[PDB]
Amino acid sequence: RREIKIEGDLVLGGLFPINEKGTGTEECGRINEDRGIQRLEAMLFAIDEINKDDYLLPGVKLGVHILDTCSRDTYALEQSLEFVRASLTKNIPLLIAGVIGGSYSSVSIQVANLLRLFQIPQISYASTSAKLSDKSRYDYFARTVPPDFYQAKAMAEILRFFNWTYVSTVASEGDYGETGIEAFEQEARLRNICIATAEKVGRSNIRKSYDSVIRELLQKPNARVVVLFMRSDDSRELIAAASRANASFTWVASDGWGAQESIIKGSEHVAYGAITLELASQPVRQFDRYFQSLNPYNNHRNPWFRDFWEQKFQCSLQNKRNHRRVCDKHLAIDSSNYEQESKIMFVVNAVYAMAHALHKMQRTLCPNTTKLCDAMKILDGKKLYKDYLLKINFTAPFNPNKDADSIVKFDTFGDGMGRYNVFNFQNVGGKYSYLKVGHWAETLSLDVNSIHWSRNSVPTSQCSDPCAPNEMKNMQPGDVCCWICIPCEPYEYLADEFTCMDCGSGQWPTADLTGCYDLPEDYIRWEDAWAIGPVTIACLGFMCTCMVVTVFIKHNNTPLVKASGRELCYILLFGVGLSYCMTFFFIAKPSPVICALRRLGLGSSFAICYSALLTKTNCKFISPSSQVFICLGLILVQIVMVSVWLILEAPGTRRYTLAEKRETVILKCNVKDSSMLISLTYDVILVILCTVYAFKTRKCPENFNEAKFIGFTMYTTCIIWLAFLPIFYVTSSDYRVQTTTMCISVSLSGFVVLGCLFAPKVHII
Amino acid sequence: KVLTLEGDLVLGGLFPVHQKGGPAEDCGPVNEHRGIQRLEAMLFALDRINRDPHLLPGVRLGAHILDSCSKDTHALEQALDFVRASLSRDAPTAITGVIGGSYSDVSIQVANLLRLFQIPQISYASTSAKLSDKSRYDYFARTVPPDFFQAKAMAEILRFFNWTYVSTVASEGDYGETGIEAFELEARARNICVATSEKVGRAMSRAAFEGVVRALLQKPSARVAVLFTRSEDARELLAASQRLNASFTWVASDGWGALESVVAGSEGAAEGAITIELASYPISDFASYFQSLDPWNNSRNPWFREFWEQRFRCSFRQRDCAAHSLRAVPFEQESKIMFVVNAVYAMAHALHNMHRALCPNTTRLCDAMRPVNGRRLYKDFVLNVKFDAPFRPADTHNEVRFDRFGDGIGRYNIFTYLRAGSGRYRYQKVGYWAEGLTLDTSLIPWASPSAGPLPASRCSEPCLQNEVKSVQPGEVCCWLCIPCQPYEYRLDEFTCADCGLGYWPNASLTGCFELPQEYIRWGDAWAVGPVTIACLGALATLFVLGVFVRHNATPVVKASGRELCYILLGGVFLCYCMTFIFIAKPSTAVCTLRRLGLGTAFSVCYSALLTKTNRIARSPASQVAICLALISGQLLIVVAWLVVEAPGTGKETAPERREVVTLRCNHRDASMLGSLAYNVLLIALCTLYAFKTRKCPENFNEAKFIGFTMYTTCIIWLAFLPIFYVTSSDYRVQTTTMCVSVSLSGSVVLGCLFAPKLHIIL
Ligand SMILES: CC(C)CCC[C@@H](C)[C@H]1CC[C@H]2[C@@H]3CC=C4C[C@@H](O)CC[C@]4(C)[C@H]3CC[C@]12C
Ligand SMILES: CC(C)CCC[C@@H](C)[C@H]1CC[C@H]2[C@@H]3CC=C4C[C@@H](O)CC[C@]4(C)[C@H]3CC[C@]12C
Ligand SMILES: N[C@](CC1c2ccccc2Oc2ccccc21)(C(=O)O)[C@H]1C[C@@H]1C(=O)O
Ligand SMILES: N[C@](CC1c2ccccc2Oc2ccccc21)(C(=O)O)[C@H]1C[C@@H]1C(=O)O
Ligand SMILES: *[C@@H]1O[C@H](CO)[C@@H](O)[C@H](O)[C@H]1NC(C)=O
Ligand SMILES: *[C@@H]1O[C@H](CO)[C@@H](O)[C@H](O)[C@H]1NC(C)=O
Repeated sequence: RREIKIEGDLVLGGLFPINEKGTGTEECGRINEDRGIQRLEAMLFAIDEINKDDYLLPGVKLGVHILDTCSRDTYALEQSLEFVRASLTKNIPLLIAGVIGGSYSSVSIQVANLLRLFQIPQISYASTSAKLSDKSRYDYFARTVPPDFYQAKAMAEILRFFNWTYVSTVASEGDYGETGIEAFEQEARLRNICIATAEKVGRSNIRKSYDSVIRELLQKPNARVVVLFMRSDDSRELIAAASRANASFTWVASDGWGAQESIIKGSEHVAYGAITLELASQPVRQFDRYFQSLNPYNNHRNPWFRDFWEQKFQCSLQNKRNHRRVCDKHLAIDSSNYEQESKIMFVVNAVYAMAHALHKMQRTLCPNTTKLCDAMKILDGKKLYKDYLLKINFTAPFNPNKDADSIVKFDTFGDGMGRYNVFNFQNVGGKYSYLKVGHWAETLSLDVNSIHWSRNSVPTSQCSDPCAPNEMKNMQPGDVCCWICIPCEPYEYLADEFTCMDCGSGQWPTADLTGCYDLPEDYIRWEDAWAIGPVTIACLGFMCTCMVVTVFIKHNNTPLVKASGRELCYILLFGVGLSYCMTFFFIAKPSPVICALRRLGLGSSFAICYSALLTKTNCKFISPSSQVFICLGLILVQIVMVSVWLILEAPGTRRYTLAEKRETVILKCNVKDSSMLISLTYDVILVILCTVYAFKTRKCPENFNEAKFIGFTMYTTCIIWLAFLPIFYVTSSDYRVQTTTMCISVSLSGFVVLGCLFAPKVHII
Repeated sequence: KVLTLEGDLVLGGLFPVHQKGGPAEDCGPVNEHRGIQRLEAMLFALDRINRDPHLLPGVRLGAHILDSCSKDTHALEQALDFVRASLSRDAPTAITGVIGGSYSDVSIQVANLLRLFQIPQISYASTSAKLSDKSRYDYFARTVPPDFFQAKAMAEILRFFNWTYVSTVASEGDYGETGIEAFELEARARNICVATSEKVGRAMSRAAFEGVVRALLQKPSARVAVLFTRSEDARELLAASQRLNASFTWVASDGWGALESVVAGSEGAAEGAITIELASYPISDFASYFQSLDPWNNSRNPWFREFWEQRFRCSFRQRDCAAHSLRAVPFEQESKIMFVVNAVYAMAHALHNMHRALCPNTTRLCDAMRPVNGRRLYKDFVLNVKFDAPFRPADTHNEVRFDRFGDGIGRYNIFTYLRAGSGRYRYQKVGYWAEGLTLDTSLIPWASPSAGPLPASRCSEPCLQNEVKSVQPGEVCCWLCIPCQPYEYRLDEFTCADCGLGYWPNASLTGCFELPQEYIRWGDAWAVGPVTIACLGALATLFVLGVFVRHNATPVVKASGRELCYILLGGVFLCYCMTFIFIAKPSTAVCTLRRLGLGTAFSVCYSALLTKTNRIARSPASQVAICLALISGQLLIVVAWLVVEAPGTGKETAPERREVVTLRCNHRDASMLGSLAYNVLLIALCTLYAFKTRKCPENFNEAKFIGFTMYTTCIIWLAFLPIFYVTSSDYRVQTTTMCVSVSLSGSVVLGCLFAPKLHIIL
């Protein structure tokens, strides 16, 4: 095998993918001209720069022991045993202060697993696996590049910036895509971002699974943003599938897509507002001059350089010199077009970080001299790592390329700080090319002007607009996270932010729709349309009572109708006066006592009617006394019946679901008193009918007019009872008209029964 | 130094032949029990397998055995030799698998190094609990159980004896810490409470052990302690307990075992200690092979010369020893020899299974089997082994098989420290734990009856519903029994909740809703005299009314107060009815009418007495108008009274719970005082008006009696009120007394009013 050994006080290991992965016949293959040779030359250039430097390791000269991994984990594991064979102390071995890690994640994982046992620090330049951040398994591993979940964090931040909550995610098979998609799921659920579909493209499929994935993505039109954390060939396949289909999606991609033109080739219409993340890097201008001035004759340090030269230019060296072509001095890298790899600055940073750690340990442990001393002969990997590698703070070796984030340092897990570039595929004059629109070092710095507002108009990626509970509620029919508005009734309130609750007839929902409040009470008739109605009604009743009292007072001297009828006329006057109080108690505020007084008014009216009927039954003082006792007993029986049906007077709630308004009206007391009122009103009608039949008028105690007056008053009671009988049933509402009609009718009856009785008194006098 | 021998299938080996000697030589003296005996057991097993026509009959097993010097770095360096045989690049020998690792750290390092190169490893003495995860060691197997199976066994032992409150003692290293952690997991999975958790890590003087003993003893409710300690971490603790006179029922682990070096000088403290030890049996064939070993014929082992020199204190240069042998007296078989034999035989069985499955055409190593795939071997033929242990005591329970984690079957022996002998103290196997406990309760000193049982309870027995289960701040897990109030039902474990304002608790004290009923406030035994008095008064009033009606012929009908007499009779009837209804069951409206009825009746009698004042000053209608106005005023004041004192019920005055509610009305007692005060004021005004009368006969036959009786009636009425205040507690006695006084006053008034009629009758 071929190896690179350079003498020096301290030797640093190195592993590069110089040869591609072995085929099915050989263990190795063609030389990887970009990832292996360029990175090896970058390491050699950095080592030479450090060796000829004056302020970094002035007295210690660094050597290297570089090995070829052939892009295989097993080959790298076998080769890395040469690093640990020199630390046993039990082909001269060379001490290895540190090993520069491999490129592929599996290679780095295996190398770290082997090196953690022998306490050998490792710094990688291209490994971006989240598994390598586990310090319980890779406590001696570090890397100058950030892991791959920082890309997921950047995607989540970008989605949150544009207010995109309902997005579709597509990943690939393996471990990179799986880890990235799980990290993105974690970040999205941390930032409250819905995931519409979790599609998978596998590893290698025919152009039908990609079409199925595209159709599945199109099955949810609400999500117009697709999040891609997926490889650099399956991405092209998916783009081709979406080009074959008619779809318009905005892609949020990863470093797999980046700014590469391989994805966009042949399908430059589907991708027009895509967001792609790329690892930020800077070109080391000295490295281009160093590599362009390299020849297969003046560079014998690299054993792989001759084969790389003969493969790149397809010529033959001095081995045959005439096989296919002559590798003359005309062929050179300077004349040919040369592009620096995007991960050269990372290799340079890793080498310089190792050199800085060694310099710090030399200054600390071995002061007073700039030379390798006894105390620094053996290298303590654990102390060196944990004291001088995770605590580095030095600017980029080739920072003259202006940039604020040129500091090279590691976090607690040894990973580098994520500095990503946000790109956008845009148009200028028909030319299709990318354009940087921001960067993600620690926070978003997007230039919205350059993004063209993410294609024509800002795309919408939300599942329905936010829904205000004050007017309508929301539910989740099939989607757990997002919601669809459902109207909420004005008589219901949102107890929770998902469900509307009903106050009921007891209370009304509040304006804020966060609870119930005491609904306005029943309508007050004091300030209603008939505000002066009871006042006018009582005025006539008061005047009639005053006139009756005056007549009774004047009746003491020279009696006219007081001859055995004084008790009857006093009872009639008392009933008429009680009617005035009865008609005024209806408008009183709803109270059990108020409605009890209202019922007592009807009872008093019935007693007055009974007394009026008794007046005709007269045709002495003992017999009038017996009649007074009889009517008093009748009134007592009426009061007993009133108390019988007056038991546990309920408040009498009304305004049920038939009439559900803001204002609910209620009665004075329980609404079960209709039957009691009907029964009580029957007694008055019965006694009026009995008096009408008994009004024979066959005897005149003093004059025939009195019998005629009694008969006329009997007809008025029957007329008012029969006329108001239909109104008893049809008027069954709490409106003002129902009560005012009844009070007016009873007041008119009380006035008409008393007006005719006063006529004989004036005529007699 | 290596004893490797050429073979078709070479098996690696790692034994702690040399004890760790520090930095002086990286390993010191030769380990004569853990490095030599186990290595010779492996060699004997390999020889027997090579001489076995039923296991690998055509292929000969090789050996490549190295020494780890009881250190992890040396073990890694030695395992590098195992690795450097399959690299695609003396003479390396391919290793199909390694049987090595006696220390947990050594085994961990070896497994970490050999995992990357796909080399299966079977251990024989490593019992680390963190070697069971395949995410870090996916090519590691064990013939011994891990260190948490004994924790499960001890948890089951504690559950068997209903020991819920136990003390825990652990060590500072991984052994003891992992054991204690598994112990909390198994205890919380089995509802076992933990009193204390201390550390007795090494390099500590006697003071730390004495403090630990004192801390354990400051808890007389925890008589059982579990010891996750090493030999040196347990001997010191037992010595401290013995010298401090501490008695406990120790439940130890494999760190103690059946060793006699822990009970040396501390027999009293270690009395009745249950100990868990790994179950194993001696191998007679291995012992016989080991006896016939000499430094002259055993040329395979390079460490045998040093072992012979160190053990017998001899030297091969001075010819100090000539005829010596390891007979029964100097030889004691180790407890983990059978585990080494089982590991070697399991590896051989896996190799035989692969040979049969790959190329069954011939019983020889085929070309296809020459490249050995360690991953497939471990996944298929190593983990899936089911064979009887070689050289077994023929018991059916000795079967070798690996679990899904590549661990051994957990089989431990339960030991107790006997004192039931003549004068000798010794151990006894009193059970075993394979998958379930099989204890022999018969002997079980202390921890069984006939010797004094040792219970481990945090506190007293579980409390009944009649007392509050209170959690002690010091001891959280159990609860104490503290009686609560008799009327406070225990809603839950927290405390006794309130049944109600006046509701009696139920029997179960979970749902009571039992409000006592006192509808019959006044008993019928005492409600007889007032009823008879009221009936007599009503009869007298009826007779007086009838006589007055029949007295129309008497001259004194219009001049006299016939209407006044009727009003007085009506007032007497009203007060009698009020007393009768107040001596009955109270109601919401009954209390209001009782006060209104008493006031109206008092107004009626006062108005009747005030009629004499009107006659003293001077039309008959004037007195009627005055009495009607007084009655109307009294009615209005009573109306205002019950408007300000709205009717209600629920007078729960007495909180003694003997009688929470005594019926009555919810109206305040001050309202009753105001009505009585107003009645007394009216009576006093009436008496003053009567005494202010001038000198006039005015029917002196009746006026004198009325004047004499009015003062007495008013005095009785005014003295009835302080009776209630003197008792200072309203009850059925006050109501009956008030009713009796009212009825007596009414009867006296009626009698004095009717006295002229009775006098004129005769
Ligand atoms: C005799 C004439 C002058 C009428 C006298 C007024 C009487 C009937 C009035 C005055 C005060 C009234 C009481 C006032 C308050 C209440 C509480 C209510 O929840 C039930 C009715 C009840 C208990 C009333 C019953 C009727 C009442 C006692
Ligand atoms: C003053 C006395 C001598 C004669 C008049 C008695 C009057 C005031 C009494 C007799 C019957 C009584 C009613 C009987 C029952 C009830 C039902 C109760 O839920 C409220 C009070 C109420 C409605 C009472 C109010 C007062 C009442 C109407
Ligand atoms: N950093 C990478 C990232 C890599 C990767 C990147 C894009 C697509 C597929 C893909 O395969 C995986 C799988 C797991 C982890 C990381 C990756 C590495 O190999 O570690 C690779 C850039 C380094 C290099 O080879 O130069
Ligand atoms: N089986 C043991 C168990 C061992 C152990 C046993 C009792 C007390 C202390 C103690 O130290 C630890 C620490 C961690 C793990 C296991 C142990 C091993 O070395 O793994 C040890 C008997 C094996 C041998 O060396 O022969
Ligand atoms: C996202 O919404 C916020 C309000 O929640 C708004 O201030 C912000 O400008 C929005 N971002 C856009 C429209 O890019
Ligand atoms: C433990 O309690 C059970 C009942 O739960 C009982 O049957 C058993 O005998 C007890 N064990 C003892 C006292 O050793």
